[PDB]
Amino acid sequence: MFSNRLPPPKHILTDQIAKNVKLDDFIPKRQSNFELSV
Amino acid sequence: HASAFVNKIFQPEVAEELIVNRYEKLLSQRPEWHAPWKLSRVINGHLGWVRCVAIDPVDNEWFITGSNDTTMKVWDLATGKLKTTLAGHVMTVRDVAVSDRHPYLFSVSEDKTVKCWDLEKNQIIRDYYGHLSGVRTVSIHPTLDLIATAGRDSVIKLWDMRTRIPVITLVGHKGPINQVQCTPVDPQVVSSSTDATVRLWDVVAGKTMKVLTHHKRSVRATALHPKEFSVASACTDDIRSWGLAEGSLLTNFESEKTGIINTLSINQDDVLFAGGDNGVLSFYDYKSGHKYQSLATREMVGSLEGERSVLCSTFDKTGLRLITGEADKSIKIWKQDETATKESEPGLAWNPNLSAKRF
Amino acid sequence: RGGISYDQLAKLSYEKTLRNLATQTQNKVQKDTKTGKITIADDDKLVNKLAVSLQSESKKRYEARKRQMQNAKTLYGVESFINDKNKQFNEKLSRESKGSE
Amino acid sequence: QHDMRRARSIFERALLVDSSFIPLWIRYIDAELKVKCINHARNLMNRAISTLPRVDKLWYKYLIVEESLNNVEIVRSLYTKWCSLEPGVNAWNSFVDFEIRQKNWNGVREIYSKYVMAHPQMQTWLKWVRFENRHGNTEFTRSVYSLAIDTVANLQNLQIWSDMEVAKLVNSFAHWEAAQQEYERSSALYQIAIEKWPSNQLLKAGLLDFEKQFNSIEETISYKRKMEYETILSNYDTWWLYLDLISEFPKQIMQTFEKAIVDSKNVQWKRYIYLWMRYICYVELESL
Repeated sequence: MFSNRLPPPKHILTDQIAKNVKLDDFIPKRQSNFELSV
Repeated sequence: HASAFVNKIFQPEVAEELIVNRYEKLLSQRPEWHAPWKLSRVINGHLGWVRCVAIDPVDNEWFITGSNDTTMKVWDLATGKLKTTLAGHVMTVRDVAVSDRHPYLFSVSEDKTVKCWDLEKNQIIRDYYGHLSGVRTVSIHPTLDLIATAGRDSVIKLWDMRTRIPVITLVGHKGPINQVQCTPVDPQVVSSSTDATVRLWDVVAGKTMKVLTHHKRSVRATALHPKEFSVASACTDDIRSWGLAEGSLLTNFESEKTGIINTLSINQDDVLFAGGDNGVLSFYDYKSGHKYQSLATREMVGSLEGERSVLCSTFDKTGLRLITGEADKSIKIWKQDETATKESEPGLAWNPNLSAKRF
Repeated sequence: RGGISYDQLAKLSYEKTLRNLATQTQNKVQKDTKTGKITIADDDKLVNKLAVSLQSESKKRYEARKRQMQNAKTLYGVESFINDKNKQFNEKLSRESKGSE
Repeated sequence: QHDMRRARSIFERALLVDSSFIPLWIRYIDAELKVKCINHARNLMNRAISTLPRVDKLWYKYLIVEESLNNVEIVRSLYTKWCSLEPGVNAWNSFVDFEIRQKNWNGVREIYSKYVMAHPQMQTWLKWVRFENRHGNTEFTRSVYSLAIDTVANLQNLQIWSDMEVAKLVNSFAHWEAAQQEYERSSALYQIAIEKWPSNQLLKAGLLDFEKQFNSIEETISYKRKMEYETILSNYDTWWLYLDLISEFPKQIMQTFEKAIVDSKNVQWKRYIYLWMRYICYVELESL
């Protein structure tokens, strides 16, 4: 914590827009762990 | 630790979703060490560009290469000497492939033809017919007596090998196909055209299992990994690795500011070569993506500056020897440099960049 | 400033159109589970204004290009030509060679 | 010809040849809209942004159309999905501007709370700073500053931020606390930030600018050493050695003078003669 070293002051259709595109098709799977059993 | 500090305060719904987590994991992840490469011998003897090279998949004693003077040549691997020459195309030879089940050399060319050479008598046995323009690609099926060829025709033809009938034609792309790889289980043909897609084909049904649209430009080179059941696809600076049988994105390779990548190759112990059109040949770890060596091919005596570019490459069967053929009509062999250890030649020190948002 | 990208010209066009929409403003959802179709209940007005806005904007841009054609067709001070298309080609060569060196 | 079905079939056949071409998508959306067929264009803009999600103009087209019909829930949902795909800062600044124009003051904090994680730089934290100074309390802006600075001090094991960027953050914290009459907290802040990072000299210059604006000999020594490094990089160095020996302690000045005597073709030889003469005179004032 950097802040505690300071003194105190004295004064509906959302899921329907694009169902085909998802975030997790962008992230590589061997990014997090290497040595993955493919 | 620090990710606990981020996760308890910012509270992502999925911890994998947030970018500081996906960047802290890569710094803690620590890739593997590989040895640096060097030049071993250089072999002259063609009268045009060395467009394509193939290796003996059994005995590892010779490597054949086709070229731009419309002749293929079988060179001795160990000594570098020229054993023999093969003519039979009238325009240049785009790709060669030697079978491992039968003594057959299937050569492909730009004059719209596909031929089958016997290696027991060194003659042409079987000619194949049906491509509207010049084929640029041969793979051979691992267990089923097929040929898969492709060109500017925008289709993949899967030739029977006995009756030489174009049995199955895969109609999917929107441009010439640059690479076709054959695969023994149900993503059986994996191709890559110049409309920035890579397709995984169901050859029994006739349709596509999955289209991979991640690249931005033409995919010029692909490679199968010998011990992994995964594929690597190259682009104009975008090398990715893909799993087969699902179609995942397994890893992105830090491959920026390298130019047009002509060829790829994959060693047994997770090395990935990627020779470029700017004469730069760069070596990657496969599981990580880290580029640990870059080299430049000094071209020739009275050559040009544009005439240095690796147009084709392969690895040895034992894997410790790289064979490239450059645009300066010459054949160059690269070597693992057995002396160096982890402390002597470390690499490029693994500093992944949060900027470019690709890691 | 030079050439501008597409991701930036897109935002500048969006912001100009919203600025226009604010000055123009100055002067539900039903899911049928039988088919799956969504009917959004929009008013008849603000559809007419959208259509007339697009029509008037396209006519304005069209007339601006039409007047630019005549004012670029009067000025003969470029180079010697033999038809109407050579004049445009020679003006293209002037525009590239003046900017290059 | 007022035949809309043939025009639709022609535009679809036109897309099958070339889907990468954006003016064709825009004409077909406009050709739906001008004849007042809004649902056809909604289906079409859906198919456009789901076909090519990395194209900015298509999302902005669908946002214009839903604004022009006054459908604010749809525009919020569209920017929610559009921000969900990690787009880039134009999309985020558009959404914070949308939620400013709707005067939902509570929601803009949620947008910035995701936007400081989608893009970590100090320019995004400082944008949320300036919003909290304009439309928030002193306490919210104070908590936002604290949430900035503790994450900056924590996450240096990743090394996202450079030195000038951290210095810009700390200078903003300090000058705002000085505007809020908390001088003790500001000076203590510079103490802790100098303690945390020793080598960020931009932060030290910010400290000295604050203390001169609101000690002296250490400032002269630090500015003289910085100007000496700058004049060694420029070359000059003799006046640097003189100002260092006037400032110094003096053993380092003597060893640096010996290094400058090593560092010593007309003005070159003249400066060499002057430097060797001054070094020999300073040695003679203090045989071999």
